[PDB]
Amino acid sequence: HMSHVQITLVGGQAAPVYNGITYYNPDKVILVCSKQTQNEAMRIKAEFPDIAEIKVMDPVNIAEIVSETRALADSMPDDEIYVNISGGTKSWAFYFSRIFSERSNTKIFYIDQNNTIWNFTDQTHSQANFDLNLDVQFRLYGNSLKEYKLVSDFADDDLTIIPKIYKIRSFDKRNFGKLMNLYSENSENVFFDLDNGSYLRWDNEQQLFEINIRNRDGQSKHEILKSTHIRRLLRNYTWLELEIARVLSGWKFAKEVRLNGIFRDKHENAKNEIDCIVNLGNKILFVECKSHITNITDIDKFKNAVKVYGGSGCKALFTTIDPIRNDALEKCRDSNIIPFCIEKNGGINNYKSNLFEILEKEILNINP
Amino acid sequence: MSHVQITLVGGQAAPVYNGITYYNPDKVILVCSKQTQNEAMRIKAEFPDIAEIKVMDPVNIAEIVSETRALADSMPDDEIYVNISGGTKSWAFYFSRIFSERSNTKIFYIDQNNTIWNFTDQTHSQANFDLNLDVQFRLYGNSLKEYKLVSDFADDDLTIIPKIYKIRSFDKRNFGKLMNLYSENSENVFFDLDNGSYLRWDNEQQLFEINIRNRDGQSKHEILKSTHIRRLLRNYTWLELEIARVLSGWKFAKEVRLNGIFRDKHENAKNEIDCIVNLGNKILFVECKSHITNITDIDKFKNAVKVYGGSGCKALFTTIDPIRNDALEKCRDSNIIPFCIEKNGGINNYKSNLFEILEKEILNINP
RNA sequence: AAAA
Ligand SMILES: [Br-]
Ligand SMILES: [Br-]
Repeated sequence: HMSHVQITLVGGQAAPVYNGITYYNPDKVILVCSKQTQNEAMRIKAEFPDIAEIKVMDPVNIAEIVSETRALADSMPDDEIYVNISGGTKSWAFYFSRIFSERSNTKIFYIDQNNTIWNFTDQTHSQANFDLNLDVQFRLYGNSLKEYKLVSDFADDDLTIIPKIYKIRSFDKRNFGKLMNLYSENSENVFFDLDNGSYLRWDNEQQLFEINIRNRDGQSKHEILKSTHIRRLLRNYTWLELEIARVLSGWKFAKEVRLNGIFRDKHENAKNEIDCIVNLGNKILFVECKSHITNITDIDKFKNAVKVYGGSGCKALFTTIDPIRNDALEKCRDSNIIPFCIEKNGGINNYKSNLFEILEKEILNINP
Repeated sequence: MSHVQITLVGGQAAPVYNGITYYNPDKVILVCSKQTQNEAMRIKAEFPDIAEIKVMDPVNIAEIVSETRALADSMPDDEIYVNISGGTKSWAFYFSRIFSERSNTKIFYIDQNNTIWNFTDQTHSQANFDLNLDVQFRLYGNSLKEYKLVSDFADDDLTIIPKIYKIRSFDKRNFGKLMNLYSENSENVFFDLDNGSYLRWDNEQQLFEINIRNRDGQSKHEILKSTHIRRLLRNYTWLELEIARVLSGWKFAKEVRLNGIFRDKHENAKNEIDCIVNLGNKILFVECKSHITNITDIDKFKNAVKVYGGSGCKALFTTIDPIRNDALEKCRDSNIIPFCIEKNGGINNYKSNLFEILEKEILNINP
């Protein structure tokens, strides 16, 4: 009987190549790559080691493309051929689609960033009936997130204390920020203070944080901060990343939420920390979280991490408590990053619906 | 008959612009989506009297076929070329087929080397023009209004570079800490460390006096004097100048800019770029450091290259000191060319190795 | 997956 053979073009993005094999479940895969995309091709082959093989070809030279594409076609019996032209250069797509459409049992297809499979031959479409696995996608893009947290790694009192930390901080942001930075830099000390009287004290007996914030008018806000993992929450604004992960966890489009991930190199040296990663099923949402932006080139770091770990199909969200300055906003538009400021969108107890609305307007768009 | 060009507008404005410049058509149809409308408007601004914009869904076959067939039918007697370089594979598939139903239609594609590929005839030719840096930046939405040239420096700024490098080599950390103290409080005249190293400005003789101690009881004392030595010793400006200088002599460089700043709409800085090289058919961006301290500087650099120059640029990260394995992996992640001067022949003999590495990469198409 |  006729075999099902998929010829698929490997560009920079491994995701649509992998997704097209997963959808059609082919009997045999021909991965067409260049010298620049050969590692991507090898990572894809490693997910289907028994059926896939690799053909290397120059990405733009027409003389070679036509000659080697005819050679490939000459080597293939009359089977059911499907060509995924999603990846690879326009040059490959132009000639693969034409040469293989000379056979009556050939379908040319394309899978978009929403996991809609478009059959270009029959002018039909259908939807992929599978969800992305985050660990598979990172591996396909060369990496593994071996370190991270779930919202369920945190107790419920870690979640309920979040509005209180936020309120205390708003009594005087600069003093809160300075104390938090001193705590995060020497978290093994027990007492941190400013000259104006602000302080943060750790009480190991009561498993408790006693904090005092001074404002510019000389008033004090003196409160306690007690939760199962409060020592972790106050390190580097982990509580803020937790808050975003918790609320996205309840979002109708989220299938899985991971928090405080670290991507390492082949020698276990850290390459990037990621605040929050949401599995949307047909794409990944990355999230960077800050109290406020100080170094606006953090926006550049963030966008590059997103492209490196998840590829060009991902969405990128940058959340802050504080209003974002115009230079940071323009950089967000430059990089196609969704900016979100909590205090300007309802505050800590009433931002959820605005955030969901902004994401849902973008979730189905195809990234240029 | 008119020469109409229909061109697909993806995220990259350069192939669209370059395709129009090459053929010089009487009429341009910029086919874009709602996601690439800004790109289309910026290309139209360069051809405002001949180009119009048509908005299309990027992937919906039924809409694309209907609206592409209507567009085609709306120009019965015209010679039409179609640039399928930009835009989705969906557009490329149906635009190429629907329009090649006419004998006065050529489908073409321009690659990142500015080679024009005529897909209909299976022929190629090379663009007869060179990149302009300011048009390209404008197309991608920015302006480099601030930058220097190598010629803005003096001859004795160029000859003192190896002396500086060699002084640093005597003890890199001690040199580094004096340089940091200087770069922060430039106006002070004496900087010193507990171990005896010092940097001193002599206002009468208009020179620096520097003394670097090592870890074996010895010291290197020298004079540093050039036209702009005070600027050169700030934030390793001398290193950027050195790379800018050598790239100025490279046969593939058409034009070299250093210390550029891209700013937002209120003149606040978005990125500083150490060195920008016009190669005629693409741009090379350069980042210079004595040594990498925060390896996520590689991420920042790469995104700036994409934002300002596009996906067809080359990116070079040069250091003095060895680039460690974690930094090298990140450069691989980001398709950045790493280059360590010390490991490639030192400050006087690295040119050949550096030109060799760039020349292998220069003709490759970036994925 | 929208000069790959
Ligand atoms: Br804890
Ligand atoms: Br095509």
